[PDB]
Amino acid sequence: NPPPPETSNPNKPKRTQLYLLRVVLLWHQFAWPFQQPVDAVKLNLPDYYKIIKTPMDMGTIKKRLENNYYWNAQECIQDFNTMFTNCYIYNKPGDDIVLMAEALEKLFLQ
Ligand SMILES: COC[C@H](C)Nc1ccc(NS(=O)(=O)N(C)C)c(Nc2ccc3nn[nH]c3c2)n1
Repeated sequence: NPPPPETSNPNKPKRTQLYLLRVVLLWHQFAWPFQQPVDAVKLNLPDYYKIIKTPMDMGTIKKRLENNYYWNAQECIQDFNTMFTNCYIYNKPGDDIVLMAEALEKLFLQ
C-alpha cells in the first residue's frame, strides 16, 4: 500500500465553516469501508493503486479537520469528492461498495 495521505504539514497555510467536522462528519452504518485508506493488499486488489492515483478516505479527512490541516471548506469538500469519485471509478454502477458511497454522498449533500 502507498503511504497514506498527509494530515500534518507545518509549512502549509491553515485555518474557520470548517462546520464540515461538526455536522458534515457520516462517521452511519455504511461508513466502515471509508474510515481508513483502502487496504489493496488485504482486499487482494493489486490494481487499486494503479487505477486510483488520488486515494482519500474519511479517516484522513477526520485527522485533517482535527489537525487544522485545511485553509478553506472548498479543500475538505474536494477531498470528500475525491473519496466518492475514486469509489465510482474503481468499481461498476450498483456494486455494494458503490451503494455505500452514494448513501454517504446523499447524507453529504445535506
Ligand atoms: C461492500 O463490501 C465490499 C468491500 C469491497 N469490502 C471492503 C472491505 C474492507 C474495506 N476497507 S479497507 O480497504 O480499509 N480494509 C481492508 C482495511 C473496504 N473498503 C473499501 C473502500 C473503498 C473502496 N473502493 N473500492 N473498493 C473499496 C473498498 N471494503
